[PDB]
This record gives sequence, structure tokens and C-alpha cells, in this order.
Amino acid sequence: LAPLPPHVPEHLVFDFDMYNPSNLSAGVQEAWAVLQECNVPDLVWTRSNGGHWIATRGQLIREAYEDYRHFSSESPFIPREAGEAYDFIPTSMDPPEQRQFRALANQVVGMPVVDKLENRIQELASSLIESLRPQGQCNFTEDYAEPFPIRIFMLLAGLPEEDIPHLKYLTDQMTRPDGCMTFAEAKEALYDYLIPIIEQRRQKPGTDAISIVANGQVNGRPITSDEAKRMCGLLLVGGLDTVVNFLSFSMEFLAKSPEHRQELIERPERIPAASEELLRRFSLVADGRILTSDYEFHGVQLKKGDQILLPQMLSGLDERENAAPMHVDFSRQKVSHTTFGHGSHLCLGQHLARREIIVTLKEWLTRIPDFSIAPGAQIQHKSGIVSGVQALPLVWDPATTKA
Ligand code: HEM
Ligand SMILES: *SCC1=CC(C)(C)N(O)C1(C)C
Ligand SMILES: *SCC1=CC(C)(C)N(O)C1(C)C
Ligand SMILES: CC1(C)[C@@H]2CC[C@@]1(C)C(=O)C2
Ligand SMILES: [K+]
Repeated sequence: LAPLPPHVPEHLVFDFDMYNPSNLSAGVQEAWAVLQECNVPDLVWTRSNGGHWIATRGQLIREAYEDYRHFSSESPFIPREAGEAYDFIPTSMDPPEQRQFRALANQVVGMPVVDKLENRIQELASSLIESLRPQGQCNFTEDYAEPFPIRIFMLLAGLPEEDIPHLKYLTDQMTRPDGCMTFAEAKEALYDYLIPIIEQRRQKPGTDAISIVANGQVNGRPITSDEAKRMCGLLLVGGLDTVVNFLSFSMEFLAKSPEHRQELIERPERIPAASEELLRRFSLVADGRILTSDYEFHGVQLKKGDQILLPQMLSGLDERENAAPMHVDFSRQKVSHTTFGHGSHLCLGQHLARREIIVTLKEWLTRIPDFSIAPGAQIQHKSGIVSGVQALPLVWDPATTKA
């Protein structure tokens, strides 16, 4: 715990540790939701992780993500060392500088790309699920949640499958550091990997996402190698450590809730709406911003260079946005959330994400309608910039499945 800065009033202190939250045994969303109990102010200072602000409510989270002039994305990760070294494109750039790079990224992950990739997504999902189906069990995290989205990404990026273990390791250090590498070291090693590949595909372009990004136009000129590198690196992080975690929270839920499963079994057309509700309830991202100036925000005095965590996860969990937030209701009339961010840096990968999520649920519920958590397994979660599931052993009766 870092010493309380003089400008922070004592009543605002709430020592939440985003990488190791107190109530994690209750579930990661539950752990973070302690920030929304009535004894916690809308904006608190934690002395954890070097010390930083945390907005706990949708209203503030959205406002802050909209006001980039006060809350710059130049340093979007806690701790400070990580935000300092963070230089991915487009995320580390404030408007309007980021727009040109978002456009370029949309050429590799935008809706049109996702629609043309849907056949491979379905293919891979079906193949993996059918391989699992007669077995009557799986380790969900390593048997599906990882290889499915990750292989689609590697296919899109035209990168070798044998590189997955190295890259997945590196991306996880940036989001959930185990202590072996600082964010800066993880980033530089990912850059080490990408540099020669980017040079080769600028010399001899293929048709893959890296070739497209590394040879695109920004700002009336060719993209530089350095920009290409910083953009491709963020695309790797997106591809390897988002949907990978989210599918496990969803499948854990569905394993544990036969009644919700039955809903989607009986009425498969609901799966898209259900997916969005799962996106709210099992939201998993938490980054933020850095103060560009002294600023009074909702009667709280913030100083230039204060960091503020703005957990995208919390907005949809806020009972001010959704009545009975912890309860899953597929029928929920307005599913309010900021699971995919807010403002100028809205997730670019969210169409790929949704398609992967919806393809997975529809195919799994068709082939393996009835499944459960393996006997006496206790599911443990993990927290960080992106939260996750440690392990998800699942079982089912192969005679109940359909080939
Ligand atoms: C469940 C899946 C996903 C979630 C929850 C998620 C979440 C988010 C969030 C919260 C942000 C805003 C970050 C900020 O403002 O600092 C963001 C931006 C971004 N996401 Fe995703 N994402 C997902 C899938 C993906 C995928 C699969 C990719 C890559 C294919 C991706 C690529 C990106 C990129 C490149 C940005 C930066 C956009 C910009 O800075 O203009 N996302 N995402
Ligand atoms: S109103 C929620 C709440 C906060 C705190 C004061 C910690 N509590 O004891 C309850 C659970 C009443
Ligand atoms: S903690 C073990 C370790 C440290 C570092 C030098 C970053 N590594 O490459 C490994 C993961 C072996
Ligand atoms: C916070 C994110 C999910 C978003 C895309 C990947 C990620 C870890 C970032 O650095 C920006
Ligand atoms: K930075």
C-alpha cells in the first residue's frame, strides 16, 4: 500500500487491488462488485498498485471515457510503469490522431472481414466441438476457449500455430502478470517477435492481416514499421486474451444453470440476445486513463498525472444501469453495459468477438445440450486488466449428444 497523497481525502480511500481482489473466491465479477455496495463512494482512491482512482459507477465510467481531454489514453494501464510503457496503436493515442489507425485496423477486423470469416469460424467451432463430443468431458479452457479464438486469429494473421504457447504467455503477462515480466518487458518481447515478420511482409506482402496492416496508408502516407508493429501487437493481445476468457465465464455459467441452457435449446434464435446479456453479466475488462490536468470531477479533486481505473466491467453490473445486475435474464429489455468500452476507443474486435461467441454457443448447444461441471470441481477465477477462469472441467453423457 502506497502512502496516501495529500490531495486525497481519507473518506475516499478504498484499497481495492485489481490484480488480487479480496472477494475473488466469490467469482471475479462478484469481487469487483464489492466496489458498488452502498458503503463505497462513486469515485474512490485505492492505495494498491502504486495508488490510483477507481470510478465504480457507469455514469462516471462513461463520462470519463468520453472526456479524453481530461482523461488521456496515453497511459491506460495500472500500474504507472505499465501505462508509461504502453504504446499500442490505436489505444495509446487521443483524438483525432487515432482515427486513421482505427480505419486501417477495420480493414483486418471490421464487420466485412468478420462476415467473410464466418465460414472458417463455424468450421473450426464444429470441428473442435465434434472432436470433444463423444469423449464426455473436456478441460474447457485449454480444449476450446483457447484454441478456438486463438487459431482463428493466427489464421487471420497468417502466423504459425506452433507460436501460440510463446505468444499466449506474453499476452497474459500484460493482462495478468505472474511476476516474471513487467509489462514493458512483455511488450518488448512481443515486438521482438513481430519486427522480422513485419519486415518480411513489407518486403513480400501476403494476404494476411499483418501484410495488410504493415503495408497500409495512414495520414496520406505509408504506415511506418514502428506503427505497424504497435498496431499488430494490440491485435494479437485482442485475439489471444479476450474472447478466450469470456467463453469460459459463459460456459461455466451455462454448465451451472440447466434452466438457462434449456431456454437456448428450446429457442435457439434467442442466442444472440442471450450472448449480449452474458457479455454484460460476465464482463471482464478493466483499464482506464491518466489525468492531463488538475480537474474537479463530480466534486472530487483530481491532480495532473493521477491515474484513474475505469473498469468497463462495472458499468453493466451497476444496479443504476440494470435492476438485479448479478442475475442473468435473457429477456432483459435493455442490456446496458460498456463491456466493449466507450467513447473514441470503442472495441474494434467486437464484431469478431460476438460472432465467435454466438457460433460457439449455437454449435455447442446443438451438439452437447446437457453438460455439467465435473464432480466436486470448484471453479476459480483470476483478475487483472482482463479477468479469466483458471480451469473449467466439464462432463456430459455422450449418449445425450448428437453427432
Ligand atoms: C470479449 C471480447 C472483447 C472484449 C471484452 C473487448 C474489450 C475492449 C475494450 C474494453 C476496449 C476499450 C479499451 C480502452 O478504451 O482503453 C477495446 C478496444 C480494442 N479492442 Fe477489444 N475486446 C474484445 C475482443 C477483441 C478482439 C478479438 C480484438 C482483436 C481482434 C480486439 C481488438 C481491440 C482493439 C484493436 C482496441 C482498441 C480500439 C482503439 O483504441 O481505437 N478486441 N476492446
Ligand atoms: S448497503 C450494503 C452494505 C454495506 C456495508 C455497510 C458494508 N454493509 O454492512 C452492508 C452489507 C449493509
Ligand atoms: S520467472 C521465469 C522467467 C523469467 C523470464 C526471464 C521473464 N522468463 O523468460 C521466464 C518466464 C523463464
Ligand atoms: C483493454 C483491452 C482488452 C483493449 C484491447 C486489448 C486490451 C488488453 C487493450 O490493451 C485495449
Ligand atoms: K504510454
